[PDB]
Amino acid sequence: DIVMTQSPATLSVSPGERATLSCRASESVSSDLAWYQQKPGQAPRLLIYGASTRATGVPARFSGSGSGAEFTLTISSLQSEDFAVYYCQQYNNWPPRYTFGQGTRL
Amino acid sequence: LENVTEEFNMWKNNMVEQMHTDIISLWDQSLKPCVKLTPLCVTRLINCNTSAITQACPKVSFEPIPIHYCAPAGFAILKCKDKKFNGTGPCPSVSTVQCTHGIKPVVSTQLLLNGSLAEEEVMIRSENITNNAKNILVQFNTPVQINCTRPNDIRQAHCNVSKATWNETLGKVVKQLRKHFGNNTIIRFANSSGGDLEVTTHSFNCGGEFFYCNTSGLFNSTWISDSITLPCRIKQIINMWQRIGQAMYAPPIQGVIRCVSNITGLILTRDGGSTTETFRPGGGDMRDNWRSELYKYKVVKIEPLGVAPTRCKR
Amino acid sequence: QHLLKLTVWGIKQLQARVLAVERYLRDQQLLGIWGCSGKLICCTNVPWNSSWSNRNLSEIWDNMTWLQWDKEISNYTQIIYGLLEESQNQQEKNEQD
Amino acid sequence: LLKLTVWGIKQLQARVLAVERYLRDQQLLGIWGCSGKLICCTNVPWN
Amino acid sequence: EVQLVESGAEVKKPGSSVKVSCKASGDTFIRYSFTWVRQAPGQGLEWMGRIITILDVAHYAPHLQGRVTITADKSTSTVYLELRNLRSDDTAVYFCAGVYEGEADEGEYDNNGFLKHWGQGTLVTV
Amino acid sequence: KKVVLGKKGDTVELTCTASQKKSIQFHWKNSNQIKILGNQGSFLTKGPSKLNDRADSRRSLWDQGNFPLIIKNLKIEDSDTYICEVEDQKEEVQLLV
Ligand SMILES: *[C@@H]1O[C@H](CO)[C@@H](O)[C@H](O)[C@H]1NC(C)=O
Repeated sequence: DIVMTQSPATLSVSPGERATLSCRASESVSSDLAWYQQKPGQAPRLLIYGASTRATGVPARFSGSGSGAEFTLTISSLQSEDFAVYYCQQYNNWPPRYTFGQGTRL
Repeated sequence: LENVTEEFNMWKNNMVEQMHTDIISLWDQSLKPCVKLTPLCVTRLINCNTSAITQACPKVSFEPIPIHYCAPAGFAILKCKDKKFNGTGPCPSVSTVQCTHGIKPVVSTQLLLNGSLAEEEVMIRSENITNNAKNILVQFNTPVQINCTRPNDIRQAHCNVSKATWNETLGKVVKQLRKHFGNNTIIRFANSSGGDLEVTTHSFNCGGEFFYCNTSGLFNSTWISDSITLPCRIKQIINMWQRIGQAMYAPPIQGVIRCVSNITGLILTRDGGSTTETFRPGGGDMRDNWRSELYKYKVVKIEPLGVAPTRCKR
Repeated sequence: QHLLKLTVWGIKQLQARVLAVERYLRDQQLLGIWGCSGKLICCTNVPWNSSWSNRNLSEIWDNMTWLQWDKEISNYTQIIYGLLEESQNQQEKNEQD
Repeated sequence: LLKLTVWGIKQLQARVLAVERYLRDQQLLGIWGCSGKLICCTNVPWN
Repeated sequence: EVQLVESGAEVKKPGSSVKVSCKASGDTFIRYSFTWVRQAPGQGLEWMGRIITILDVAHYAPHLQGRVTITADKSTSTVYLELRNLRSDDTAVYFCAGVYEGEADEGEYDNNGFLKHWGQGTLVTV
Repeated sequence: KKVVLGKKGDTVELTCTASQKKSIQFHWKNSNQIKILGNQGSFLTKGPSKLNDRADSRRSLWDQGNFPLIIKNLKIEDSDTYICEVEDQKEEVQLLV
């Protein structure tokens, strides 16, 4: 019965600018959130799991934070290869009813 | 009571079944597992199918409380008082009690945590010595204090037990086994032999978290005529002791989980082939975890109506 | 939680009290069928058999407990109960008419 | 319901208590050989 | 770490049954939990199903409940999707994916809901 | 006694039947009376014998009264008489290979 919409649907910043992508829920999903990026024509790649822990082989400029129904992913130095579509996925509930974000474009 | 003897038996007791059913009701109403796999398998024409009942599994606190069974009106429970009790046979000094003594319904394989002690000496009880298939129950006279906890890899827990007290307790145990086995035989202790993970290891519950502690460092001595640490590993795939079937649980609680306990009993099994004898720890059947404390109670029904011949009138 | 103290703790004790009262009344009724009404040590008119493990009265009344005496006539109690309840009290109250 | 828990169990306890008091007192009359009868005679003398 | 290989692209008429295979290689197969996820062309990601291997237990989304079966083969180490009664919404790209959870042989498990390892994608037209 | 034949490098299922349709205590012993596999309620346990790594049983059939014994990687040294002890009954099965 989970619904999933995030408010910054479309974003366009200059390269070299710190950007914030927000993740909104209808209730508290604790801290079980994953931040993904997807290049077009390719499979998605994981960036952040658990909403505050970095993964393996990821740049250090990505920083996720927040709690409840309030999450922000900030990126410090925008590069050329980060032109992709970003998603946040929650996995708080058992038995699993999971859903993705709608997908924001950088 | 007066000068009365009564034929006590504990291996055919009826209160053990009432204990067992009440405690299966307690665990089926208290601990809600995430995923259950119970083999249903309802029909050489057999067909086995497995159910997939899934429920929400939150975290709940869990510590045992004392429970006193009491007989209803018209029934009474008799309690034996012999200190050196064989377990079966005649008790020559029995009393009438209204409610039995305090029992903590603890789950424990390989050991008897938080139980009740003995009076004079360490006692050994069995259904049949020289049968090679019945669990030998050992009750201590002094409690071995064991500290057993997870320090702040989340699935790593140490478990300290004192060395000199355990050596003295095992010396008392081997001295008591030497009564039944000719007073000159070598006694050996092994770790386990195969089986599922909750029998080959000391498996119990602490703070709502399951513990699977190895016992290879405790049963390693051979007897002739400062602190042991045990590597407890918290597991999530378990086999239920209610019925046959697997269970899924949650990841453990972030923080520190601490519980101290008193080792009061033991479950051993002889390995008799074709000389020395090897006792290896066992368990797994929880009726053996309640026959060692309801060993001296018997429910009985009063029938206050008799007939007798006299020289009376009309 | 005053409502919880009068739904699980307040009904089981009442059920135990009603069970004890009803058990006492039905067993006293079983005494009352035999013609004893409400006496403790009652007397009746049934001849004691030379069977049913007959001994002299001194050994019965001075040597054996009540438990051994009930275990000795464990097999033969229903015949004695049928002799008390049936064909004696109905016969005696037939003779009264 | 609140009334079936509160009001009824007090009436039931009162009736059970009255019946049990009458039963105890009739048993005490039945000990002396005076079961059932309102008036009966015994064998002790009036000192 | 592992690598995942999907089957080729398939074109299905409506009302048929489409069968998608995903083979994983690089580690022991039962130490993973898998998930089938859909991506429509130009739209976002849609969660469909999650299978747990050591129990062989599959949970699904209520969007399309009763239409897919996700099975696992530990002998061939492959995860299988079967969609029957497919309609024109599922003209999309499917991804099989897996996630590690520790020593699932001995009993350790973690309830990991993130999706680390991914395939390459199978395109399907209805 | 019951006789069963087998081949080298094969899996053989020995059958033990009980009169009750309930999971009860059973044990398997060799001719030297050493445990092979048994139950302790819901958990299987294994004996100290030489067949410790090749012994298994179907856990789903214990409710049906059948307590089979499965031998994988069977060798010539396994051709003995196995005794199933259940509900005070001692059944004997002779394996030949
Ligand atoms: C005594 O008992 C025996 C056997 O129970 C019976 O045959 C006999 O008739 C009885 N005699 C009397 C007087 O009750």
